[PDB]
Amino acid sequence: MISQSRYIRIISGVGAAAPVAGRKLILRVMTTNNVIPPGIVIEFDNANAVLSYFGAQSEEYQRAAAYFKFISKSVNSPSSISFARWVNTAIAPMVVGDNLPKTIADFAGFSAGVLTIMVGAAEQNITAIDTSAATSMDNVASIIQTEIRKNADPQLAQATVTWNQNTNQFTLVGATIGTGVLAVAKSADPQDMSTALGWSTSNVVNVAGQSADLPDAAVAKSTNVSNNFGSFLFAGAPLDNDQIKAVSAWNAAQNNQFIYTVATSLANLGTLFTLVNGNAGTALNVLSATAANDFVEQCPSEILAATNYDEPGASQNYMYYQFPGRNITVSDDTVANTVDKSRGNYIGVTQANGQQLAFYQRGILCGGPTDAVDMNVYANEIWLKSAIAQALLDLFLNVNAVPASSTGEAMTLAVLQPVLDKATANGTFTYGKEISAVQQQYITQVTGDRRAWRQVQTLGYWINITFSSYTNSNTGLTEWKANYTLIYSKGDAIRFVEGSDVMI
Amino acid sequence: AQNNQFIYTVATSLANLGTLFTLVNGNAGTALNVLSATAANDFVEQCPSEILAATNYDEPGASQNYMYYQFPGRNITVSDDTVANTVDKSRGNYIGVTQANGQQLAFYQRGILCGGPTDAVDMNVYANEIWLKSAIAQALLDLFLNVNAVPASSTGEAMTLAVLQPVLDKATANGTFTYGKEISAVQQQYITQVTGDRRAWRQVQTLGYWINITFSSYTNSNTGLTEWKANYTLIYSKGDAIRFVEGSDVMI
Amino acid sequence: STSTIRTGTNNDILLDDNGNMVILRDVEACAQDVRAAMLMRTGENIFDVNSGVGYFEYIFSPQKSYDDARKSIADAILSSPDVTGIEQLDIDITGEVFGVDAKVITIH
Amino acid sequence: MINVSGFGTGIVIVSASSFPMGFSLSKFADDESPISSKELEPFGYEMLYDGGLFAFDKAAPLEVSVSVIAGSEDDINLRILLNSKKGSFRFLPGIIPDMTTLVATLPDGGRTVLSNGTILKGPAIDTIQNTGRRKGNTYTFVFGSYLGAQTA
Amino acid sequence: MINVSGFGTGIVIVSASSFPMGFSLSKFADDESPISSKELEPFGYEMLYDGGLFAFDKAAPLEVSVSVIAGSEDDINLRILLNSKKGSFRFLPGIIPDMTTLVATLPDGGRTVLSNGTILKGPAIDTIQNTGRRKGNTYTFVFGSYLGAQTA
Repeated sequence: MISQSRYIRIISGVGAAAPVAGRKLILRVMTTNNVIPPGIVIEFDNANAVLSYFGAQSEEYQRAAAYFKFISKSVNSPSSISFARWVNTAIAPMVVGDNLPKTIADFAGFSAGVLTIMVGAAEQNITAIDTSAATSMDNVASIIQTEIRKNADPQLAQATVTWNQNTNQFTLVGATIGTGVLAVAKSADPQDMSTALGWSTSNVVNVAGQSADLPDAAVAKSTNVSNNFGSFLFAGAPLDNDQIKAVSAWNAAQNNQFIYTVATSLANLGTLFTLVNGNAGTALNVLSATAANDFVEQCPSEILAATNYDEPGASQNYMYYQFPGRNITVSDDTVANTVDKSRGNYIGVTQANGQQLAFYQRGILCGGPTDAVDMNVYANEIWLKSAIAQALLDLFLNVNAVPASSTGEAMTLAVLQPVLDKATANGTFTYGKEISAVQQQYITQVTGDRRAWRQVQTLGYWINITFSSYTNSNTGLTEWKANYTLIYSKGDAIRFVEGSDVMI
Repeated sequence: AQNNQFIYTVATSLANLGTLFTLVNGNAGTALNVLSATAANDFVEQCPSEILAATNYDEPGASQNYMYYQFPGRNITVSDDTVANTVDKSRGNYIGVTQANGQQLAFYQRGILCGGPTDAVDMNVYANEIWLKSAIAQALLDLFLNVNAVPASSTGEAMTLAVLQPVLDKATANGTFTYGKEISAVQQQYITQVTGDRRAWRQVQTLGYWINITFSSYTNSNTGLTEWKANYTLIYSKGDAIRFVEGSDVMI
Repeated sequence: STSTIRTGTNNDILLDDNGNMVILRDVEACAQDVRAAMLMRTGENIFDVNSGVGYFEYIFSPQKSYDDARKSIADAILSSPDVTGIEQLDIDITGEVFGVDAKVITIH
Repeated sequence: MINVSGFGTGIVIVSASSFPMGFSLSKFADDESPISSKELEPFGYEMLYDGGLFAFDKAAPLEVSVSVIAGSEDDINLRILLNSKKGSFRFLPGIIPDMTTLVATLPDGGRTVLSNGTILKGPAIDTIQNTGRRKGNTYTFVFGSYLGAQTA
Repeated sequence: MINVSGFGTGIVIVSASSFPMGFSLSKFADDESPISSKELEPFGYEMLYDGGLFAFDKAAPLEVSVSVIAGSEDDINLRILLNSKKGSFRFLPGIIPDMTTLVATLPDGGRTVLSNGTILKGPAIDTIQNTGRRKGNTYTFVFGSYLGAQTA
């Protein structure tokens, strides 16, 4: 008798709900599971969704469970996660197109005239398939498989089919590996399965057969699909030294965009540090051989994804957080010194008598002398670059033209002002630190102006705008470009304490 | 053919709406009401007329919604969501029950009118326009009656604007004008197209109205002679009434 | 501290797969309670008149101020067993919709 | 090439009871400023002990001064307005009895309207300076409802 | 030789809500000072009873005044900015409604940015001198934070 909902609607919802618009600093996992198509990335907002999609036995549920149940000093949670697939072996072409719970065994009464159409190297049609029995979906899959086997075209000669129960979709897999493309098209015949079945209907994922690829190429392709994440890693078996070195080099090719986290054994640190000396953006973590992995390498990613940059005082430290679930690795002073000289991260125990407490200590990160070493600075630069880029693109998209005159310079400064104010609010910019003589010389060398060090000392930053002209490579023509330079005092976190006491 | 002068109210059964709406699609100024076949007529179609005649325009806060009024005498017609959706798509009015329980309470459902895209659809806007037109005409006739001559210069048209001023004061105190409304890009372009002046939408957003006066020359059809006429344009932000309430809640 | 029985998006008892009613603990019970209280509207409660939300007298009807509706909603959100104080209230009122947004504070 | 001359300006003043139809101003004095206003100051600010800034809104009137040649009929009309008394005639709620509306036209075409206000102060008898010339009378108005109309 | 000429300067003003993209000032009046300001007093002092001196820190605002030719586009833009009322719309916590930012470019190349402030007083209608022309409208701002960048 008419619903009060159509007049009044309250959504309610549990507390600690914070809508966010901007780049998400969320974890991304590269896996070798067969369920995930190669060219598509997926996201989840809860561990229950991950369980529904994958299942308890799969270790990805373990990773998601560990990832999600984290609380920072200010009460926050990652609230998101990303997944993508890496292919390490040549694969046959395949198709998949279902996500909604269409399968309630409606194949009954559809036995007459099944006219599904497959499009590939040669157009071919499928004979009528009996489905009125509809005993079980696996039986249906076997029936369609046999009907496909009745064909002689070699990629469909040894074709297979599969049904998953957690997620509802049908998969077709060809025979030949590494080459070939398949497609499916609906027909004018109303008595068809392709319309009712997932594929050939609206959003359907299609896969092209292709050889195995190096991991760096896989992550590059994943970024090309979408780059809204941070601090990716590789799941499953440990990678080889050469592959890790290549991935680190590729990450260093991007100029301070993501964080590469790996897990390695204690005895293996000597090899990696020599290989991956420099090449900033890579984090090394110590893994315990005796016990279970406990997924130590996720810690920096969880810490990074937990923080938010809209609220004041966002800058955090990585030196003292406690993870009760994880397992202790090192307990000796000399061992800690050796690992520190090798520039690694770990969890060190102290006391263990009466009480017991350990924390993920080293917030340091491997890299060259020029680039930032500590991690909080790295994260702050990531956020800052994202914000500046977004502001500049907004300026270009709103104003009709930006003249190459002083007024254009004024417009650019006016647009950049709010981002700088927010940065000062967060804590990425800091004020009051003293400047050494060599630092003063460095600053005066970078920017031609003297006395800028006074403003970077007091206010915390210094910016300039300059426009010039240039010629591009693709076309012989010339355009006008704008050059800006930004210098600021990096944020810092308390790490060590000095004290003194005298009685008079 | 008349322009925002009256309201035409009719009564019909929901079986007849499917054909009647197509015939009278557009043609702003008419109201469609649903009549019950089983019971007595109870004169359902008089409700918009009663509501319109009840209100007065001299006192402040006069504009009122039409979709929440209870008529105990009348009889209930529809009690389902699907039929309500069909009737709404057919642009009809009715008294629908939402309780059917220990206490009973229904109300006139929608205050919409059939008409073209350009003309106002809600009833309250229609009534406000009627009153505004009447007041403007009365003021201008008083101007002509009480003045020996209105010169075709700046001073005369300033006199005209000064004479109109109290009417707009009464209107903005009444509730037919609205201030603080948001403006979309398409609406801003439409306003700038209607009147040659840019930055009038600022005036419409702040005060709620914008007026201009201009006098020109023309010739009438009845006699070959020429005469001087004044052209004025008025743009205002229409009033609104609450229809749907949407809320949210967060524990922290 | 309080507790209640879980209900679905429509205000009916929702049963799990096993077939057992669930007694929700705090916090979530606060959310369900505050939603139900905000949906109550005045005059329906026998044995206690003048409790609820005066929709037809303060919101739907034409009004002069709109402050009184804010007062009524603020009172309705209170009187819950665990609600302590109200942090935000918005009352947007844009176009046809009457926007409402709120965040509450609980001991737990 | 921007023209800022004040030649050709005209003002029409209409009242509620004294002049239900209103009159016109065309004879503006020479030695005094024909029309002038004080500064509209509708915002304020306060300092916090932290060192920050805070801004708010406060009520602000609007004052206008008009000067005419002594002995003209416009001076007589303004004298009638000045001499009329609020306590006289009838009253009806919330109108500031005998509300006066002013409309001014710029030579270019710019126009402005002011309402919810009344005459405030002015002279009673003419004055003679040492040169033997009657001074230009000046009158002051106040307005509460600035209608922000500046149409071209 | 030091070139202290002011010709060729420009002003850009950005508002949080009313003018999200901002506009530019180019027509500066002639009879009145184009850009003016008051002194800054961020320090104070107090005397001790032994004859010494003590110096402390004080909170001080910054006031700026600009003037433009009446009837230009900049004048009406500033009029809109003045007539905008802070009662409407909303704001992020501790931000002040309509945080207006000003950027001024000197002819040689140096410039300055001012933020955390708003307009607070201006004219409402035009004033006419006895000479027969219109005064240059002047507006006053206030700011809480500033900067300096005098290199180009």
